[PDB]
Amino acid sequence: FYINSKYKIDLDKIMTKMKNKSVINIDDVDDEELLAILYTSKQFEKILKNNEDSKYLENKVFCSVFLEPSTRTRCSFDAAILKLGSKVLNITDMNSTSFYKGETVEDAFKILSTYVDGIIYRDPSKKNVDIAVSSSSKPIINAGNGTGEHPTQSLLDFYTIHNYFPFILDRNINKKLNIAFVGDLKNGRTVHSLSKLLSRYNVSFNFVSCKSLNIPKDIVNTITYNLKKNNFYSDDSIKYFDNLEEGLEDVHIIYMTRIQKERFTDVDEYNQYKNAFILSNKTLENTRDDTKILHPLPRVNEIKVEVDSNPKSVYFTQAENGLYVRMALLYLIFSSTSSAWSHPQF
Amino acid sequence: FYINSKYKIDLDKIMTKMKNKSVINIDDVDDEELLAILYTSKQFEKILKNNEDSKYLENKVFCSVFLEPSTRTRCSFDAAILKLGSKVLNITDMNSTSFYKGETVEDAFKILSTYVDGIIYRDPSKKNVDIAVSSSSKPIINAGNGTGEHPTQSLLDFYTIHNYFPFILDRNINKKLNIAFVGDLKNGRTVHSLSKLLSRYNVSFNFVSCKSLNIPKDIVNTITYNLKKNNFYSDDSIKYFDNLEEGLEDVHIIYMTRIQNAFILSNKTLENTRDDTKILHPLPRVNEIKVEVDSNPKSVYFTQAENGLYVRMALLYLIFSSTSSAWSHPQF
Amino acid sequence: YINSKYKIDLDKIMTKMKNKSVINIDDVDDEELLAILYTSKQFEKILKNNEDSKYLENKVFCSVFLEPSTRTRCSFDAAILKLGSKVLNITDMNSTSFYKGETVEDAFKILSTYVDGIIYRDPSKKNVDIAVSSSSKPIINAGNGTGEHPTQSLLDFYTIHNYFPFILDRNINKKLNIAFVGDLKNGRTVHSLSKLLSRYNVSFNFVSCKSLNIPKDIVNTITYNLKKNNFYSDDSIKYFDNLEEGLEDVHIIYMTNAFILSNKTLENTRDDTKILHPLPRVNEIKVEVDSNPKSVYFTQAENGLYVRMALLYLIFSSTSHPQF
Ligand SMILES: NOCc1ccccc1
Ligand SMILES: NOCc1ccccc1
Ligand code: NA
Repeated sequence: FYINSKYKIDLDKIMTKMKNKSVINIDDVDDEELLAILYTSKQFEKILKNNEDSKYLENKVFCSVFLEPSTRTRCSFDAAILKLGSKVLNITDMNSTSFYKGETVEDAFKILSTYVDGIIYRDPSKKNVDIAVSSSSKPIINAGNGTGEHPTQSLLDFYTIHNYFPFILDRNINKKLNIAFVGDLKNGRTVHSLSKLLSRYNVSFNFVSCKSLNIPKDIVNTITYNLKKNNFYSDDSIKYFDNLEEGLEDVHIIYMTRIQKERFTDVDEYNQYKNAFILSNKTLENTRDDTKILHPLPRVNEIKVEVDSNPKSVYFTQAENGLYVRMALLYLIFSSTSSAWSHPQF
Repeated sequence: FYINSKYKIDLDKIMTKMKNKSVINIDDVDDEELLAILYTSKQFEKILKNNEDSKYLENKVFCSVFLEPSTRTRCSFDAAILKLGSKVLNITDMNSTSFYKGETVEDAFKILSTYVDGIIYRDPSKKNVDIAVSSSSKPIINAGNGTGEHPTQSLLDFYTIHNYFPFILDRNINKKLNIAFVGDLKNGRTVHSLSKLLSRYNVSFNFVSCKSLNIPKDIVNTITYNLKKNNFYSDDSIKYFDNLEEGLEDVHIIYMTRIQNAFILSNKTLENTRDDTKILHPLPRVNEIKVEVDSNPKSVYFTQAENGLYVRMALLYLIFSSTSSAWSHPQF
Repeated sequence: YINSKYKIDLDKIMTKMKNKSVINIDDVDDEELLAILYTSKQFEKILKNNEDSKYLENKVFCSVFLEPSTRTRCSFDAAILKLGSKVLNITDMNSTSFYKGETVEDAFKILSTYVDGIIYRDPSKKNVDIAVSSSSKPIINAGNGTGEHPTQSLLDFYTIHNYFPFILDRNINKKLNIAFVGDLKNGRTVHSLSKLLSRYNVSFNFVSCKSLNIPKDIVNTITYNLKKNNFYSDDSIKYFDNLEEGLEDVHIIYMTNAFILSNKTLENTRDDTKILHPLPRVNEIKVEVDSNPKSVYFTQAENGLYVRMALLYLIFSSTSHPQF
């Protein structure tokens, strides 16, 4: 098993290590584990695109508990479980208070973990996902919470980037990836998580935003500390812009965020913050030829429909890659054992 | 090898043609495809009634999107997928506005169609099912929308009729089927769709309604056009009544509708019907059919609803199968 | 097929339970109870040893839950899926929004044509029985307003039998004493389990504040069942208003302020006593008790998986049985 032909993956070793691991935070995934996730994700991508048998994890029964609507993420996880050949029981159309009708989170997860092999949990509360992990006799995969931990989104973001720029994994002082993060960097927690993961590599960051909505100082400190630890930190590691023409120059990746109207004082202030960072074929003319455009979605008015036709757009491939990354992570964690012959390989 | 009474079906040829077909409208189903659906539905009926293995389509993962409550239709489709041996993820509980949350229907179906083999979609909006079809990389089956397109309801209605009156398939000038449609023919879109399908055959229509709720003119025009194509149109092809006594006389089929006093069916109103007449109702019923009729052997509305399982299994099998053998098809 | 000493003709008992609806614990007789306990135990050992649990694939069920009861519904879903079968779910509705004008008889006549069996939870008394009349397929009652909840009684009994397997012997010398604590008027889980336990050599302490005592007709049923097997005495049924007296010399404490259980209130219980609670709990049992080896309420909830798998297996199987 090789990825990029450079890095050998002992999937047998790495699975023994990941068996029954809970994944709450992207920091719960180390270098070896990231390689295993990326290799295994790529096998599921090729197997599914070639219409082959995807049933690499068959006899498992999961519970998916989504205590806020997040239909795209929930469907992606359901699809991953079912495509692997396993089964799932769903709790949706509930919130925290109506699901825990008086009962403690500890009691609920202690009991529910006796019924199933694994739990997928989405809850806007941060307190609750951690209480669930303490109480559960079974592995939990966080599908998103209030603190902005959403490891599967970070992992699929990274998988998408590595497919176009596989050199991010090399940690080569000569092969540096430049990414612009555009829009609401205060509230776009998907930026916070992916920045933490990218800062483990030779990466330079453009933060493109307007005053009130800049990247928070704690994320810059984390980026800085991770770049210093691998000797990739310089005066040029982190640049700040308030406009696209400067921000989008000489970047391999443009990652747009959701700009929600609820985040401004009125609709005036919101329509002037869209319009400024709205992406068009015009704003993309003086980007690199190899630039790829990501967006965690849903896209509303941040990227004009005309860009969908532009070969630099990959936000829909990004969403799709979520299926392959969620299948990979479930396979590595919930497999009973491994043997050589049993792993996915196309 | 594949015969429907005495018409031979090249299920292999017909499936090559239906593979990854979307089915939005009963007009998306042609003669050969209708035969394949009827043959295949009948196999699933016999297989399930004899408790044999029904798993003719394993390895598929579907998404079912119901953006209005239609629990009977949703459960029917779920049951069909699961009985075929495939798996499904469900989006229910919701309406158009709460599901799209101001994301476009095109983006939502572009993404969702990357996750699954096929989508079952019910939405009161007519715009939405068509946008979904243009955006989806995967086949869509319309389970009902606002324009009254509901192809699986037409198909199961037709399957039910063909089981009692298999001569409707012959297009023989001497073997004419007479159907009375009773109740709200203006708003009963199930009548509109089935009329379109029935008018492809040697069929005569009684439209039994009050003035305000008659069959609409464009449906009469479509019936007339379809009857003329096969030279089955006459001055006697389409009669209009406002009362059951006259309406229900010499009709092989009585198809009742929800009338949301005059058009209530009872064992009394059934005395001057043919011996062989069968009674359909798309369901749910309120007062249109008195509970006493359930005991009358002419009632088949519950067998009708049951046949929905076998027709939805057939249609999923014919569209989503990725076999390459005649030997692999259902053949009990 | 033995439970250490009773031989089970699982073949004969399944021929009898095939396509049986289970509404009320009285729908389960002695032989059927043995089959459910034997089969439950096989699924317990199979799952704890991570072996293949797929003893019933090829079935498709419908689960209809017309009140929120996420614990019970998930337990049933888990049981169906672990067995290898499939389920279609109708939830997050109530009786009025699900029927929307349509009769219960029409809805179950139709829905029973789609599936091999139905799991039905409805706070209505009348509806589960109408569903049973109308359905062409077996119904398992997952709980209704009349307080019928057979699977809870069965898993309660399974839990007790695991610690005190002598309840099955009907030996005049091997008597089980159970204290029922809290709201015995409204705690219908007490009503059902009392009816089942009274079929055996069992003595009952009813621990309650006056306003919430065990109802007279349940004491009459207990008395009738004890008399039929010649286990009735002046000591068969005691009443207390306090834990000190109630919890003395009882093998089982079943919970549902004076009646808050703590490590303190458990000091002068027998060494072998086990503590049940159908759950969810609020204050009735302090978190400190969870550490006390007498607590089994979480093992109890767990056993619901194995009992619901057993019951579905014995009813829906078309017979190779689970063993070891
Ligand atoms: N209103 O829903 C009634 C129903 C649901 C499912 C199947 C049959 C009937
Ligand atoms: N309050 O939710 C408690 C619960 C426990 C186990 C399974 C589902 C729900
Ligand atoms: Na499901």
